[PDB]
Amino acid sequence: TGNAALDNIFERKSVRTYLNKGVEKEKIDLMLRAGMSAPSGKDVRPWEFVVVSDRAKLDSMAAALPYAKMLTQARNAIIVCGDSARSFYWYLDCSAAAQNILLAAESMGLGAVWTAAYPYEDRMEVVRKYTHLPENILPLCVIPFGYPATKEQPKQKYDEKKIHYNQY
Amino acid sequence: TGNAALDNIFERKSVRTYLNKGVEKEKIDLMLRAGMSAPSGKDVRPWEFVVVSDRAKLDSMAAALPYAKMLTQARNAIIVCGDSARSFYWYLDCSAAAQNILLAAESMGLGAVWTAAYPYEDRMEVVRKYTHLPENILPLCVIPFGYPATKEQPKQKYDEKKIHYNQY
Ligand SMILES: Cc1cc2nc3c(=O)[nH]c(=O)nc-3n(C[C@H](O)[C@H](O)[C@H](O)COP(=O)(O)O)c2cc1C
Ligand SMILES: Cc1cc2nc3c(=O)[nH]c(=O)nc-3n(C[C@H](O)[C@H](O)[C@H](O)COP(=O)(O)O)c2cc1C
Ligand SMILES: [Cl-]
Ligand SMILES: [Cl-]
Repeated sequence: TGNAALDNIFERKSVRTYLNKGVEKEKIDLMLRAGMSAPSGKDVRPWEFVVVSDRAKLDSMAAALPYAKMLTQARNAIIVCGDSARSFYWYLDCSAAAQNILLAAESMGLGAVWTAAYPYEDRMEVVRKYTHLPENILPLCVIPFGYPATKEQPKQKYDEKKIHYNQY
Repeated sequence: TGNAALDNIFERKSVRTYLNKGVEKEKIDLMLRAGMSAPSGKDVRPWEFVVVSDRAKLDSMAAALPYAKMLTQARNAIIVCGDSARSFYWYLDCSAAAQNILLAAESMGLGAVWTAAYPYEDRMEVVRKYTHLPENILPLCVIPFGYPATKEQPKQKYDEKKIHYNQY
């Protein structure tokens, strides 16, 4: 009883190197629409997305973020943020939004990777500085994306030991 | 440039009423496999899933949880938990896992809803009591699921105001 949605979920992987080529505007638009389709605590919809295409900002962030060095080879990144003034579920909602973005990327032949901003205060401040985020808008993650430079197998993470019936 | 993965992301909605009929074992297995395919900070894979099919536990949880009353009409629920001893990203990883489970459910003609345990300490204690969770294993959410009782339109959440280019 498999299907294409499940295949995409199983196929998704973190891609950290990209070809030097742009990404179609229509694909970026669909990734954002995917992000906004996430579930949301009390249906607040606290997400805010910053689409970064400025070479200098991308490179400046790369230098300052410890595990987002691949920003220097990405043409674009989506910064998934939450309006913490509107919801204390923001980082949960925004994690579901981010996962939709990653799934969307995979489904359109792109590669992407979740790089943490939250929970690291210093990283969040980097992102705030370069994208001019109001104080209440907190960055969950920076998602570089592009066409993969080197296709890879997805990870096979199934682990029966992590399934518990009725009690632990 | 749409596709079936994006359609499923757009179609997913919270379903809170279910027909009185069981769910195929193969579907439940695929939902769990979907959950385990989530991305994970440092690839820790801190998720733990409790599949609850015991009528009494389901009903006892329903009584004690303020916004999971639909457990009394669900045959089963998946409790998404994180091993907080293994990862301080647990609630982010597990939110991505939960979103995969919801997407998987939708793709196989099922309905599901994320009901919060975390961040509410009292709810987390309810779940801990009934599923015997070790202290380090923290419950993110309780996901009742089933065949929908009343099909509904998905929510159309696209909001151009939540897209920012380069700076806020
Ligand atoms: C973090 C989180 C917590 C939620 N908590 C509950 C809950 O306790 N009970 C419930 O019925 N729905 C809960 N929901 C479901 C939301 O109400 C639902 O996602 C929102 O109304 C948007 O509707 P949709 O999922 O149909 O798109 C939760 C969703 C999220 C993301
Ligand atoms: C909460 C979270 C934070 C992450 N942080 C980073 C990061 O800062 N840099 C990075 O390259 N990858 C990061 N990752 C990606 C993970 O390393 C990746 O999901 C994991 O290795 C599993 O690989 P997969 O995504 O290919 O299945 C993060 C993932 C999650 C869920
Ligand atoms: Cl696997
Ligand atoms: Cl929409």
